Formats: sequence, C-alpha cells, structure tokens
Amino acid sequence: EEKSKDVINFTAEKLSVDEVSQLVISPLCGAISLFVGTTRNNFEGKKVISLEYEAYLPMAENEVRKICSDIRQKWPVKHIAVFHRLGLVPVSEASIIIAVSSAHRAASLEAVSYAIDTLKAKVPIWKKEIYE
Amino acid sequence: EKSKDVINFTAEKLSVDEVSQLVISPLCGAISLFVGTTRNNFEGKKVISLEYEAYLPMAENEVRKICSDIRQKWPVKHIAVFHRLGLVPVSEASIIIAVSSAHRAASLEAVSYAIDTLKAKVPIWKKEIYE
Amino acid sequence: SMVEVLYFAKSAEITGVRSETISVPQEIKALQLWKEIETRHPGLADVRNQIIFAVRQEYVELGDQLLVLQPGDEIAVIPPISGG
Amino acid sequence: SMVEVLYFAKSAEITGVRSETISVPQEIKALQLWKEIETRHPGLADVRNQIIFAVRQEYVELGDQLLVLQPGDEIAVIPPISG
Repeated sequence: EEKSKDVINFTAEKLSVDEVSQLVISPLCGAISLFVGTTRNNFEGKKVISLEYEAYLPMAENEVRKICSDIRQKWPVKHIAVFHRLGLVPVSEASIIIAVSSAHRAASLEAVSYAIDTLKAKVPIWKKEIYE
Repeated sequence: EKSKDVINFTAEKLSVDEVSQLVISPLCGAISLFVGTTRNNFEGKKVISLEYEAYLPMAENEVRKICSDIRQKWPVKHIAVFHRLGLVPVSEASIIIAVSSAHRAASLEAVSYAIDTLKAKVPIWKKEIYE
Repeated sequence: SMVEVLYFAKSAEITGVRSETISVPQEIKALQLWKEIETRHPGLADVRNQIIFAVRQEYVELGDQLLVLQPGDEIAVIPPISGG
Repeated sequence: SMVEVLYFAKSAEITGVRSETISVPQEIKALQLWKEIETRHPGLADVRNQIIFAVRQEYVELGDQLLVLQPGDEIAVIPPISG
C-alpha cells in the first residue's frame, strides 16, 4: 500500500527535472509524463534576458490542489508533482515542472496536458518579460 | 540553433536530466517528456524486470522516420529518443522521449505521437521476468 | 469590517502599492466593492474590464454577487493571469 | 544470393536459432521467400499469420511483391512489436 501523493511547491530555487521526476516514480507505474516550461530569449520581436514571476500564495497552492483533485476524478494517476519557480527565471532555466505517473500512458500524458492548461487559465501567477 | 534528432539505444541506465538537457533551446519555452518505466506486476503476477531486444540499426531508422514526420506536423526544435536495451529493473526507465518547441501545444502533441508511433512501428520486443 | 486589499502584477504598478487595509460594510455587492477600490486609486479605471477578485482565496466576478466580509478577509485584485 | 535471415522474438523460440543463411534467387516473391523459410522450419507454419518481413531494413508484406535480393542482404522475420 503506497499512498498517492500530490507534491506542490512554489520556490525561488532552481528546479530540477531529475528531482521532480523522482518524486513521482512508483513501482506500480509504467509511465511518467513531464512538462517543463522554460524562459525563451525573445517575445513579440524583442530580445528577452529573464522572466520574473510572482504569485498569490497560498491561493495558487490551493488552486493547484484543486487541479490535482480534478485530475484524480477523471484519470487513474498515482502521483502528481507541480513545481513552480518564483522571481527571476533567466533564459533556458525552468519556470515550471509538472510530472504525473500512472500505470498506462494516456492518463499521464492527458493529465499533464490538463494540468499545464488549467494552471495557465486558473492559477494566480503572473510573469513580466525583462528585455534588453 | 541547429535542430537536433538525438536517437540512442544503450544498455545503460537512462537519465531524465541528461535527456532533458539535450533538447534545451533558448528559442523554446516548452519541453515535454515521456518516460516509460518497469512496473512490478503484469496480469496479476509480480515482475522483477523487463528484458528488451531490438533490431538495430533498423529501429534507429524507424525512429528517424517518426522524427521527420513529427517535424512536418508540428513546429518543434529538438527531439531526443533514448531506449534502454537488456534488463530494465522495476522503477528504472526503458524509454525517455523529449521534444522542445516555442510553445507547449507542439511539444505535448509530438511527444504523444512519438510514443504511440514508436509502440506501433519500431522493431522492439520485451519479455517480462517474474518472481 | 477592516479588510486587506492585495494588488498583483500591473494593478500594483498603477495603485503603487502591494497591499492596504480599508473598511467596508458587512454586506456589499462586488461591483460596489470594486467602485470603492477604483475611487481610491483612479488609475485602476483603465483595467476595470480585465480584472477579477479573489475573496478569501476564491474567485468572484465583479457583479451583483453579495459579499459578506469578515475582519481580515483578503480581497485580491487579479489582473489577467500568466503562469507557467 | 546468400541472404541472412534473422528471427526476432517468437520466431527464434520456434526456429531455435537467432539467424541463418539461405540461398535464394535474386528475384523472388515475398511469399516465395516465406515458403523457403517455412521449409527449413515447418514449425513457423503455426506463427505464419502473425509475422512480417524487413528487407534491407525496410518493411514489406508477405505478398506477391517482387523482391530483388543481393548477397549478404538481411531479411528480418518480425512478429508483433512490443517496445
């Protein structure tokens, strides 16, 4: 009996794909999908050096818990990890990492997809492009 | 700047971090990954490992086709496909696919297409090893 | 009650402050509450059409919704969001 | 042409070898290529419905498609894929 986990973290730390992927591994699970959001070096024609992120905590936390819970109402997932970085995210470093594990692959891919979409639509977080 | 198709078959332990690293581009805001891992049970029996055999270098070439077709359907940048051969113990990774793009929809859809098409067209077989 | 208004993203740039406390009746409709806030930093008039509230961390659209606010409740001014 | 036949998965359990060499005419029918293989290993008869070929690392159906096989070419016997 392995408890299902929803691991949610907002943090100024640099995010690790390996760290986060390990938080969702399960001997009962054959599939892990991950989404990693990274700062692009440009936006609408101007060059970008960094994004800056802020959030309404703890509401953003609660809203992600709701996403976790809705995901488990449809899809047979085991573990969900959602890691969002706050403040300054320079180019090519990760602002978000979402991971989901399940027994089969459709669940993990679809739940990751619903998670990132729903996060962008519902979770009180905001970015400011910092230009050259 | 140069779009990459990184394909590799190996008997070594696969690393999510190493593979994510290979698809990073300043031009991309998105990376999707699929990771398959050995489950500990099959049809109700307990499983200690999974054994993978491939036909190379045909497999590698069927994966090239899948890349190319991916780049025709979706504005992607980098694609990594790594499959482990041999014994893959419980909770270790048999496959890692990673795709980067400007925006998320392309990477998510490419990854999904890759794993489906890989499971259908690529000459690889697995035997379950039980307790 | 005395409530805490939180200003996020653009809305903090305009008001010029991350938060403040203001006093509001116990019962007030959400539009009426926005009007109080708008009154208090008229720059916010510009974005009156692209803002939502969170009241006690739950979304509230600016209309006839009747709010029953308790002391210390949080009213967040939520410009259009951009996570991930 | 002396060609290499490779038995993957089920096909190798049945044949008892991972590969063998066979001599076949340069121009040969895919199903003819099959009959030559069954003949060495009649057992493969039982798996016949479930096999496909790969010639020079490109797939091909067991039909009357006409093959041209050069010496040393590989012919893979591919039962259903589980990667």
